[PDB]
Amino acid sequence: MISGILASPGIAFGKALLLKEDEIVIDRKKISADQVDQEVERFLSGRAKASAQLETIKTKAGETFGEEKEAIFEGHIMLLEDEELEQEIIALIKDKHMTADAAAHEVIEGQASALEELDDEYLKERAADVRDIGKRLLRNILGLKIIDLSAIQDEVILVAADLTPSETAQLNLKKVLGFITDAGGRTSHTSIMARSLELPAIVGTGSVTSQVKNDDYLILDAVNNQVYVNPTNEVIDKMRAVQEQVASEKAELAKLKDR
Repeated sequence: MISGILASPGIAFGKALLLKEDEIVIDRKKISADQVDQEVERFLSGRAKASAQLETIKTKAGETFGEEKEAIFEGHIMLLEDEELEQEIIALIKDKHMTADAAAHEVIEGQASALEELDDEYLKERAADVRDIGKRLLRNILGLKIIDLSAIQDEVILVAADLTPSETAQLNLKKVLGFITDAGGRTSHTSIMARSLELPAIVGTGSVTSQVKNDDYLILDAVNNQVYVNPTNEVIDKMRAVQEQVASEKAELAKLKDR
């Protein structure tokens, strides 16, 4: 009874992989000139590893999807390295006595909102992607661990409310059998990679992420635009025969000669 937008046709079986993240909380406490020096080291030093980690992902986007996607990530890194934005963030900490996480959010607050004022798909989408650059920085400033999605060792379905271009660029396509998320479906980066790879996919899940837990057994039919949650063995057996019968029918052509 879950009808999504159907991004690609096909049928797949696997466990539901739910991605859970800890919410990021900003501290609104004002520090004294005694701890301001520490903010500069964490901010200045944070950019040191952040630039290195993000820089590695840029190559993955170019070697995984080609230079077509590398150009989008290359521009985002320039913003982080802009000598102008760094000086402003530093001034807010010393001028307004704000923490590095709090001061950084102020700059990002206008960079993201400013891009939303433009009515271009690239500039507008850049607004969401730019917010991601600041969101990751916040997780680094507080020392929050990052989930490494490229370390998956079990073949299962990927389920998430939404994926950011950075997470998709470093995603492992060999261990994921499909993508099912709760994205509106308008220019969704996840759906775009799916169409290029022709793998089955869906995005209009609505609220499945709030109704499924990790390890749930799900069947993606990508045919009638419906997903089954907690299906009985009788249902699985029926789809296993008809679904596999389709794949076996195509193998008969290449088994003999040309028929």
